[PDB]
Amino acid sequence: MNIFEMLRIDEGLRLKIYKDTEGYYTIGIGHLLTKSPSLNAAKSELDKAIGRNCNGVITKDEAEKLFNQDVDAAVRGILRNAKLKPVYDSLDAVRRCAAINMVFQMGETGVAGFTNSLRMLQQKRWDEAAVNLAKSRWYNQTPNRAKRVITTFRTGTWDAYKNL
Repeated sequence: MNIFEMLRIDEGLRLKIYKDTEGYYTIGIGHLLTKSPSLNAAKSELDKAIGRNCNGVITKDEAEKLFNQDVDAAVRGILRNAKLKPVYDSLDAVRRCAAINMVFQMGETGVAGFTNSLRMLQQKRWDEAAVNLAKSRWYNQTPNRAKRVITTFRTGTWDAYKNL
């Protein structure tokens, strides 16, 4: 398992514009297009992202390119963030993937707000971190995914993903 396989499981793959769990226009492997209710706005963002007139549909290669860019952006967001970088640097490789997963889903600023969880992770208090992480809108709104990510933080193993 690696971060690409992990997020591919969590986000799926759809080649036509769809709505994510929050009702936002998205495409590919969880590539958010816009939070605007306008499908036309989403199609414009798509065309800009891909560099051609897509009419709301992309190829698998294009989806994978956006995914590469998005994972890269998540990692860079972590490294540039004064709250996230020290925690990330303190983690082992598997737990780093859990961090990237969270940043991919909710953004750098969102994750940086998990102050108490971040401290517990930095302190390697895994069970306590897991308990704290679950006290969140994140967990309540996407519990199956949050549970997988949290199990990854708790154990430092891929146990929550391996069968998927």
